[PDB]
Amino acid sequence: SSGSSGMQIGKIIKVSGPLVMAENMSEASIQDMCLVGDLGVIGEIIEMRQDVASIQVYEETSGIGPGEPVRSTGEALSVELGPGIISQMFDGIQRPLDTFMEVTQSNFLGRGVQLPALDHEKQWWFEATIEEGTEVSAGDIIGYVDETKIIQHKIMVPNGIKGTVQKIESGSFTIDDPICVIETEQGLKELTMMQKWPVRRGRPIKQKLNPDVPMITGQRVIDTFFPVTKGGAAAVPGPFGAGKTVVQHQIAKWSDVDLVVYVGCGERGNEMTDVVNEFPELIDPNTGESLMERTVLIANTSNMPVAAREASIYTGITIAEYFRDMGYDVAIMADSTSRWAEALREMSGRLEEMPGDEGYPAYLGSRLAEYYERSGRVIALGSDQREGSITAISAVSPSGGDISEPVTQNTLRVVKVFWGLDSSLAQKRHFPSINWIQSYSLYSTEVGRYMDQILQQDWSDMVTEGMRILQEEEQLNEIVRLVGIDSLSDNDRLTLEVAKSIREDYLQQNAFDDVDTFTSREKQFNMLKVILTFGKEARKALSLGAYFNEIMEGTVAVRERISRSKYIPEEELAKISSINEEIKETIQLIVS
Amino acid sequence: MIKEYRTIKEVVGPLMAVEKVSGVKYEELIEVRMQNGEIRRGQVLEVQEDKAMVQIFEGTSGINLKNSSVRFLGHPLQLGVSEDMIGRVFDGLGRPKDNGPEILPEKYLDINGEVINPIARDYPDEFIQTGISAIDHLNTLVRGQKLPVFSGSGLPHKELAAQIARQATVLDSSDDFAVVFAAIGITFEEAEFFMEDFRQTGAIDRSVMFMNLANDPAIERIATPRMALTAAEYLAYEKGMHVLVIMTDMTNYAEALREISAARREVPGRRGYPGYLYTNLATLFERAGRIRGLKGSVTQIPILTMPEDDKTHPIPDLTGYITEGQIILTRELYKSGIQPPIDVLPSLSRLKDKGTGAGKTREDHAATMNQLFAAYAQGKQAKELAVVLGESALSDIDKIYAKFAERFENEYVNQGFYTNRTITETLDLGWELLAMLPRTELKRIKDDLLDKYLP
Amino acid sequence: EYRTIKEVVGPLMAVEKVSGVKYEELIEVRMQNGEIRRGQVLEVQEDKAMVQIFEGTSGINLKNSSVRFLGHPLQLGVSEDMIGRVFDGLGRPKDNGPEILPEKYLDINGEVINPIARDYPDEFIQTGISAIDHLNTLVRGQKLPVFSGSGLPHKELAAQIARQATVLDSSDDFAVVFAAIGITFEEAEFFMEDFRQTGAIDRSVMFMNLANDPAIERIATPRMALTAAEYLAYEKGMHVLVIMTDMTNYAEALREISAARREVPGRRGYPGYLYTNLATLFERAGRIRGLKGSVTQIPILTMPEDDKTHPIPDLTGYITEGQIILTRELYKSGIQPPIDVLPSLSRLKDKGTGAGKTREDHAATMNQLFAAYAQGKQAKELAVVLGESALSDIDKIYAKFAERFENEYVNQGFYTNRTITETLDLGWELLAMLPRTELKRIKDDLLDKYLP
Amino acid sequence: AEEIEKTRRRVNALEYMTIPQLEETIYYIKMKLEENERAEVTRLIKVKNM
Repeated sequence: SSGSSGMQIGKIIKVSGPLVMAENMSEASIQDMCLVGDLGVIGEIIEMRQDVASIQVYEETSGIGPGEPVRSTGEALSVELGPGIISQMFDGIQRPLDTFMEVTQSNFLGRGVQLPALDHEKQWWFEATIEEGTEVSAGDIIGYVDETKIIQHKIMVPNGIKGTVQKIESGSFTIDDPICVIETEQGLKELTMMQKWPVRRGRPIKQKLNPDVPMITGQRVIDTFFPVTKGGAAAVPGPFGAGKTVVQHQIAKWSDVDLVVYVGCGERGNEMTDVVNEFPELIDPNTGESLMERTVLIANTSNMPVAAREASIYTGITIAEYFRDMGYDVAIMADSTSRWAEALREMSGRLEEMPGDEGYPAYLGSRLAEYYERSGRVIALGSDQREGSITAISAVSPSGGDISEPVTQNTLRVVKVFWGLDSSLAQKRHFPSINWIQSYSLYSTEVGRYMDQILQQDWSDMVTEGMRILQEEEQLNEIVRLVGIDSLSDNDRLTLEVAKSIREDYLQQNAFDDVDTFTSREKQFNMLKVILTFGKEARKALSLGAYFNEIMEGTVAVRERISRSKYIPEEELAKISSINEEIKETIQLIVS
Repeated sequence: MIKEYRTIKEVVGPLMAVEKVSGVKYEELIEVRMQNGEIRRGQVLEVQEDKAMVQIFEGTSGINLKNSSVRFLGHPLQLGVSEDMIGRVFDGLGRPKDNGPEILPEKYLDINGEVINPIARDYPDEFIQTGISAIDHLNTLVRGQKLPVFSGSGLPHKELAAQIARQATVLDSSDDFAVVFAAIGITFEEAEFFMEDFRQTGAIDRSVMFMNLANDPAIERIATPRMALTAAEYLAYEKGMHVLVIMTDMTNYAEALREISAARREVPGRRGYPGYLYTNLATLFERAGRIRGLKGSVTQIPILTMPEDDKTHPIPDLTGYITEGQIILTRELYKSGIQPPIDVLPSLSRLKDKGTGAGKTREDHAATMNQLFAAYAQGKQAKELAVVLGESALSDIDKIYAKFAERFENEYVNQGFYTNRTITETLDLGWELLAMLPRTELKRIKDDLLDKYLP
Repeated sequence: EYRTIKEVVGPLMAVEKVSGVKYEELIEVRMQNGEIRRGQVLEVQEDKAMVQIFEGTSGINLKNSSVRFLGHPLQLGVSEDMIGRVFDGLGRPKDNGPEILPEKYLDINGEVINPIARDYPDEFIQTGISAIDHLNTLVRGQKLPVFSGSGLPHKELAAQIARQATVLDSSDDFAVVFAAIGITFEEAEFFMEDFRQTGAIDRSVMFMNLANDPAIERIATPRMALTAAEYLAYEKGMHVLVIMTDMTNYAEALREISAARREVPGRRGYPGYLYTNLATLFERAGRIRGLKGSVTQIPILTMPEDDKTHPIPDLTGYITEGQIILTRELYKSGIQPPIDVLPSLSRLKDKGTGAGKTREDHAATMNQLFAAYAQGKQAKELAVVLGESALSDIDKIYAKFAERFENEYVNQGFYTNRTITETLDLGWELLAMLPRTELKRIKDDLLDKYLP
Repeated sequence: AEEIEKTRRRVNALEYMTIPQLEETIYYIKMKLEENERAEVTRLIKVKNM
């Protein structure tokens, strides 16, 4: 027009909340990003009727109307994967929140502000691992970068690229500078330390494997009764005030994973603030590095734009997949997927779609299923054939605590671990407030074998018995409620006390106690053995004609000793296992 | 001639609308040639004037309307069937997944199949010993029957399904079962369990597998069981095999239907499910049984998880209205340690009469079944009436029924996932439990049998 | 000035042939009789524009009524002269005083604080209530709601907090913004008179919205309040305490609008976006790094049927950090205020307690009182079931403790302002009736110094 | 004494177990019922629009 010509420019024909309609978009494709309006707010095309495109805006659309331009970027919702991503706090669409504040000189989130996810002007030292003239394909490592003092950022060959390494050399570079040249069949392609990848598409692997190795969380109730494996997925649904944040924070601080991708998906702003302040103050005494130097944080709070909740989930899992491909064990945490689903429902109303369950779109279930199936223990691409894993810890916030709701039920269809948080336990100061009766882990049998082999003791037998006692306790409490505790046989009264010890001395764990916050696998074993030993020694004493009241009143000292065993330092384990002999001999003098 | 149009009008989710189109038939197979050269197969859902609505199996991610084209193949969705499929593993559309040799199709088949003439049908009455007492005696499975498992998430239904497949056999014959397994939206671990089990038993070389996993496109789940059942019917009636079909999770199939249904903005039935859920499910489950004159047979064992563990949900309720009985697993029995967790009371087999009795199992099969059922219901009643009011609150003959119910669950139903009981053992065990009840209470068994079997 | 009103259907109005109209843009309809009714663009599209008029569409002649577009959203004219003044739900004066001269106008939706710029809540707000300040401590910049029920004295408690709330060691830097949502005339007069009777108006800004006011003015009220609150806090450096009631009335108003817009009803009839809508309000509280001042919120709501699982308390609980719960058991026992500390909680209390904020024994005695009151309560519930003979001698004491705890400690009266030092002091007195050998939450250093 | 305890058991079994079961099984049903009424009416509005 007018003697000149440029790129295609869209034109808004309607603004309805987070949904924007733009004509003259024929050059654009589905799932493509575009800048919407004068402000150029980030938007994703989800539908297309002729030249008119339905756009889902990941920012506020207030003060936007028809006539304003729309400019497509041509590419899908991607993340920037390269050195400079670790220890960063991004938003839903991977915009650096710290840089955002400095560039805009504002404490508040404006809109239409484009910011590269990573620092493209920071010099990194690249170290070449591969020699020139080698045949490479997707996944193969050409070199690494020491992003942190412990985590090597392995620069691997992008997907869709296969050929011979022609030029490579170590040295200082930016993530824009060509560090390697590959001779492909198409020609010469330059590889940078950085690569992009569409967040809605799962990153390719060779194959999935069985998640058979249990993750050490240090949280006794989890590691023992409801274990999660590396590659496994856990659902953490519960009412408000059940302390899901503390449970998640604990899993972040103490899991034996290389990297944590924490995703604040539509939750309290303070809790994201609490992470960036506390995590760099939690130092591993061995590595000397803080938790923040293995953490990628994605924050889209409850009052931030709704559509970006969905984007935050996918931004997170894709970054997790990225490091997984390096051969790393990653933990992806979503808090909480309920608000992700609420974002889906929000758009679904705008799209004038038909709801399936409780107003949620009919495709909710599969959205979730496709997400958790992106997790697991895999063999990454490349000749290396290295193994990496992604462990998913997802919080669910079922309304009223009722877990019959679609998101919980759809999640429990695909994941094998259910940590049911309880409100009544929260009020009774029982932390973690994990309902040991309702909660389950379908990895318990496999972990049971892994434990029995690595400990060379009957651990699975111990866990089974402890859990049996706990369920028998719940049956007895029914009866106590009806007839009173006085009517119970001295064998059943003993069961209540053994279970009480299991709840109070083992199940309960204070995340804010320097000793109790973490419990090693062998310490866990020693603690449980002691508690169970008391039951066995007492129960065989009852058969010898001993009464419950004498055994109980004559063990005040040693039962108590079990109560503080949780506060016994990891170095001084002997002090815990020594109780076994004390119990046995204290019981003996009662038998006389 | 290749029929192709470069005139895509609109793209919305899994649905696509093509305009300025001619000679296109309903339920026609289509291929979308995306601008990047990627091929995505689909299916004509609706034809009006010069317009065509199609559902894309792989979805419409990253599609440009102008630069894409739609090919119309002039035939419905077909499956290249061959006996070479035995031992092979395919994806949701029947395409090889195990990286093996190319199948050379003997013939191609409309995956919708055809309804078996009711007069052409041969009534299924051949007793299949599953080894599971809760089934073989009380809910007897016969060859050619549709008998599904009603389960829930976190329940051991895959263990049950694998055990049945391992121990299923007819009596007085060296026959085995060709296994057609259909995976529908199930997870990797859920799938690898069956994969590893079929290998450790060598059943993998007697099996055909169509795998749609949780990371596969949801719309593929609609074609998936029809692929399996087309393979089954082919192997059975054209290749004289006795085929045992296992499909899980049937729930995922229904929710796939609803996705398309909702996308089409069709008039919703209950919970968004279309008004044709019953009919659509039936066209799957009625694809089983025997045919007069033919040596083969199709035995369907679908698996569904009841959403919210509620069998008045459309999916299990409508299924129950179609299939010939059901095997329901309850969460309560699972926690109790019952293996398999079969609740015989809401469980049913509609084909147990003509499959059992003299010459088939034993003369006392029907009688002891009805008596165990009655006593268990009364005994379970007494059990719950004693947990809430105390042991002393109940009639002296009812405590006996309570002791029976406990013993019935822990010794009769609970048998383990790797235990294969012969029908003779199961029946003799049943009499063992009837002996702990007074003779005068056994009002459903005639004195003929009581004198002969009651110890 | 568009004289082109196309359609009018119920509360909704379509205006065609327009240009440069934005989403959520404030509009102004001048009717044929010179009346003025403001409105808001719900959906802008093409030349058309779907607007919603606050006052309703009754009596409007489409042909002779004109619509003007104001090029800005719903705004609030703010100033430092707002302190001492009483406004309506839309910022209009109702206390026959001079029209405020606004320093600037602000979008009432406000802007979202960058979480990396957000400063964690800290320091202490003395409410004057022992049941709050000690076990359930209100931290500066925290959102801490009161979960009440119909017929429960949450209005008394509201007024009591409003005038007793203060920051220690600060002079004239504290303010209360009181927002009244859909409450009756008499209930509004109660607040307004009490405010100016105790002089609490002299440090307060009141946004009063009545029950017979338009439902859109109701849902706009807390937004008007929080805008003035953040202005005083972040741009004038003040510690602002926002008190809002009734949030149940807010949600119902939102449910009314939602139905009026043919929107799909969510759980229990409330909008699917209720959580998010509530979040855009409650998250306005907090602190910013590098800025003096803070916004502290106490939303007050009535739980329908005393059901904590109801959407309104349930979603609030998922958003706010704590909850203060009033029970009918305590109210029927004359406990003022009837606060039940057992289901009540404050998540951030640690950031507003301890030496330098309160006394050094704040944490220990809290754990001690709470744990003891639990046993006493469970001793009482045992005496009613299995008689008084099923209680051991040690459970004599916990029972009597819990009774004194309610009648002396929790029950203080709606007009008794207890300082924190008074509160803590009273706390030790109740622990004094317990044998020292059972106080295992408190270390020996504190027992030797404070226990009488 | 035994008759008192038998009676006590049933009083307790009814007051603590049986009645609360009934009380919000009812509450659950009434809200499920109103949940569906509101679901059906929202369906019919869309069907009228199409």
